[PDB]
Amino acid sequence: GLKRDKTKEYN
Amino acid sequence: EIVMTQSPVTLSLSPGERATLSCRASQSVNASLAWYQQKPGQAPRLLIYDASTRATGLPDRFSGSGSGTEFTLSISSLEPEDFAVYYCQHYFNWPLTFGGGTKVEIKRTVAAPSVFIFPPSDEQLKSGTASVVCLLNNFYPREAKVQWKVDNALQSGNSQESVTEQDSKDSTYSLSSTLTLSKADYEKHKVYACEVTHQGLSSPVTKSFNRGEC
Amino acid sequence: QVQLQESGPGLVKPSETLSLTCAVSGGSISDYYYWNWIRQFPGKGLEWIGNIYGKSASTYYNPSLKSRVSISKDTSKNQFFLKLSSVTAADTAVYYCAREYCIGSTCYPILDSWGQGAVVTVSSASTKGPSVFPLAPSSKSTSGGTAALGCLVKDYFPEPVTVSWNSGALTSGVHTFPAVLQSSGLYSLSSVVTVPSSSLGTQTYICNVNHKPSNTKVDKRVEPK
Ligand SMILES: *[C@@H]1O[C@H](CO[C@@H]2O[C@@H](C)[C@@H](O)[C@@H](O)[C@@H]2O)[C@@H](O[C@@H]2O[C@H](CO)[C@@H](O[C@@H]3O[C@H](CO)[C@@H](O)[C@H](O)[C@@H]3O)[C@H](O)[C@H]2NC(C)=O)[C@H](O)[C@H]1NC(C)=O
Repeated sequence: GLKRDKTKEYN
Repeated sequence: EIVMTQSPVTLSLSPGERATLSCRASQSVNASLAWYQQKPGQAPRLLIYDASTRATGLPDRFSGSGSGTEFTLSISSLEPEDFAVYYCQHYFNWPLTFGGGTKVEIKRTVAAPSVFIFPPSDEQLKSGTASVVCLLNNFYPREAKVQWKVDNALQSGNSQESVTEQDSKDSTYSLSSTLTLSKADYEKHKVYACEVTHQGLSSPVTKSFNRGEC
Repeated sequence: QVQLQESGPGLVKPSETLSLTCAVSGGSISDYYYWNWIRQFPGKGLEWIGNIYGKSASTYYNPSLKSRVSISKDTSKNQFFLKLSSVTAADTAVYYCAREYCIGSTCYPILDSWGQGAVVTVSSASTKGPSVFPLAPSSKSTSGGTAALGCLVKDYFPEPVTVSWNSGALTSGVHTFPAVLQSSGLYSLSSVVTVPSSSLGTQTYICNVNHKPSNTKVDKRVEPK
C-alpha cells in the first residue's frame, strides 16, 4: 500500500 | 479506483452498547485502511490507521480490525459525545477513496418537547410576507408531528421544518416549523396555532396566539 | 498546533474556474508533508481531489478530475491553492485543505490536520444578503420559567450564514437550525436560545449574523415587543 519515509516522495 | 462501501447507513444505540461499523473494499487493500469521525460542523478527525492502530490519545473504546476487503470499527461502549458520521478511507493505491459513512445516533429516554410560538415581526410584515415560527425544544426521539391551524383550518403545504443535529451532551433534538403566508392572508385571520404530537406527550400540546395581541 | 484555513469565493458561475487558497500557520508549507484538498458533497460523501508535496513539484490527482484540476503552492506566503476549471452544479461542495499524517519517520496519505471547510456553490444565480427579523420573546414563547427568543434569517443566497449570540458569550441553550431552501430558491434559517424568563428584563440578547458571500453582517438586539 501507499507509505513513504518522511524525507522521500511517494513512488 | 477501489470503491469502499460502509454498512449500516445509520445505527441507533443506547449508551453503553457496542457499535459495530463495517467497511468493505472492492479489491483487497491489505492493511491500508483508516477510520475518521466527523461531528456536526467540523472536519473529519482521524481515529485509526493501518486497520488497527489508534491515533495518539484516542479513547480505548474505539478499536479497528480487519484485513483485505473486510474491516470493522468498534465502539465498545457508546457515549453521548460519540454521535457522529464515521468514514473509512483506503490508501492502498491512487486515488484515495472514502466509504459513504455510517451515522451513529444515541438512544436516550423519551423527552417531551417544550413548545414555543412566534408571530411575524412588524418589520417583516412591512414587506408583504409573514413567517410564523413554532419551536419544539430538546426532545427525543426525533419523530414529531407539527400541525398548523389558522382559524381552526388545518394547513398543509405552506410550512417547512428544520431539525438540529443530535446534541452531543443530552442527546436531544430541536425542531422549527415555519408557516409562510402573504401579509394579506395573515391579516385576514385571527387564531394561529401549532399543535404538537410526540411520544413524550400524553396528548397533543397546542400553543396559539391571536393576531394583534401583544 | 498546525492550523489550516481556506479562503475564496463562495459562488462560482457554471463553466468558470473555482479557486481556493489554504493559509497555513504553525508550520511551513516547505516541509516534508503532502498538502491535500478534499471535498464533501451536500449528501455528505467525501472525495479526495489531490495533493502537492511541500519540498518538490510532486503532485497526485484524482483521475476523475485530472483534466480540470490544478494544485499549486506559494511558499513565500505559506499558502497552497486549488483551481478547478469548467465547473458545474456537481462541484457544489465543502472544500477542505489538510496535511497528511506522519508518525516518526513514516508518512501515510491519510489526513491528520484539516481546515474548517470552504462552502462553494456553483450556480448562475446572484448572491443575495439576508434580511434578519426578531423572534421576540413574549408570553407565547414562555413555558414555566423559561423563555425562548431568536432571529429569523430569511432570503439569502448562497450558503452559509453563521449566527452567534452576544458575540460568542452565549452558547448554552442556543440552537441554530440548518437552512431550508424555499420555493423562491433562497435559503432561510432561524437561530433560537432559551433563557430564564426573569432574565428578559435584566440581560441583553443580540444575534450576530454573518453572510460572507454578500459581505453582510448584522447585529440584532431581540427584546420583548
Ligand atoms: C500485506 O501486508 C503485510 C505486511 O503488513 C503486516 O501484515 C498484515 C497481515 C497486517 O498484520 C498488518 O497490520 C501488518 O503491518 C505482508 O505481510 C508479510 O508477508 C510476507 C510474506 O508472507 C512475510 O514474509 C515471510 O515471513 C516468514 C517469517 O514468518 C519467512 O519465513 C518468509 O521467508 C517471508 O520472509 C512477512 O513476515 C509479512 N510481514 C508481516 C509484518 O506480517 C503481506 O505479505 C501483505 N499481503 C500481500 C497480499 O501482499
